[PDB]
Amino acid sequence: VGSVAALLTVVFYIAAVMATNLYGATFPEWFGDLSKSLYTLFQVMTLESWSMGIVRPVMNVHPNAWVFFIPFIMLTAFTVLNLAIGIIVDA
Amino acid sequence: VGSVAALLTVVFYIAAVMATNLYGATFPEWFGDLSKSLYTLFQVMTLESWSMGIVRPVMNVHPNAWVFFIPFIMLTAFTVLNLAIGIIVDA
Amino acid sequence: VGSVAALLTVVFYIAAVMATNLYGATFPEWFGDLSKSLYTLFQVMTLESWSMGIVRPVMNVHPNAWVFFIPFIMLTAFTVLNLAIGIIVDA
Amino acid sequence: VGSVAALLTVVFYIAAVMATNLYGATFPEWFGDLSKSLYTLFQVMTLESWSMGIVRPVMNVHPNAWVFFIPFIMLTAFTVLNLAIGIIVDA
Ligand code: NA
Repeated sequence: VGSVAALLTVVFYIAAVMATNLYGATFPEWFGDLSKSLYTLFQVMTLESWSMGIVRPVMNVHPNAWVFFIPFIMLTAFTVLNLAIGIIVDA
Repeated sequence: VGSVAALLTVVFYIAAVMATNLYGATFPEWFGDLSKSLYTLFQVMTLESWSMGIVRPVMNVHPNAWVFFIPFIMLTAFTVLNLAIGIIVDA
Repeated sequence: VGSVAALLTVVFYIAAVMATNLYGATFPEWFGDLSKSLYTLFQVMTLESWSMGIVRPVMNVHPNAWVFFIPFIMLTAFTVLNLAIGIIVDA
Repeated sequence: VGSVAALLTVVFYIAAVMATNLYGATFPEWFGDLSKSLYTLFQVMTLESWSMGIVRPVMNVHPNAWVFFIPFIMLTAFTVLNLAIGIIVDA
């Protein structure tokens, strides 16, 4: 259960470093510092305005931005679901 | 578990072909190419701006668009939930 | 499992009759016919733009609209969660 | 199961008192009265427009508002998930 929570933190930092690099210069309010990034990725992770509010405007500059965001969503939603059941089994 | 993941991909391509056909000419940024469709159907699948963002503007041209989108949502949300538990049982 | 699915349909029709009555005259695009209602309640049920997009504008006319929507959300989210596990137990 | 539901109500009132205090004077429509707060915290709890709708505009005045909202989200989403499974185990 704790191994999954650690794995998520590692994945979350790698993607926030990557996003900062790719979309920072073009989208500064969303991916400027690594701090702005980790916040935006959590927002995308909870699904809140992920497409109409972040991905669609980003794709208007980077047409393949979906190759980054869609897998990140599928991964973090699977990891969170796997982490959720870990607590369920332990009880 | 893998049989459900394959079934979802087949259903996702059939609906992405159908939407392209029905709402393509009228809503090109959302359903123009099959690719544009697959992206918008995933957005609808995650529930992100499905109604206010997509369905409501579409229904202003196609008043029965809800006959397509509502079942797609109920189906994909059931399939994902069934796929989620498949991994849980196997653990 | 089927008893819960029937219970939800009964609850969904009662609330769509009630909403049509309360907020129809003031909010016609959202609660005009019972048809417009059943669509909006499903949108609220999936959580899509429930507060900023429906409840907050409604409360600007009906300050207690939250007494209707919040319980409907808590009820339908519990019923769907109970219906979800029903399929899980049967497998 | 009932102990978790009581714990959530206590946590929801403490955060609703805190938010009222911190973001009340600056954001009155969202955190003016404790009542206005309890409604906005539930909206954030369901994830509806949490970031683009509330947190991002709040952070434009209080740059560290994320220290309050992100943990509240992680806590209430864990508590609700734990409360959900409590009913599942008892069945
Ligand atoms: Na959502």
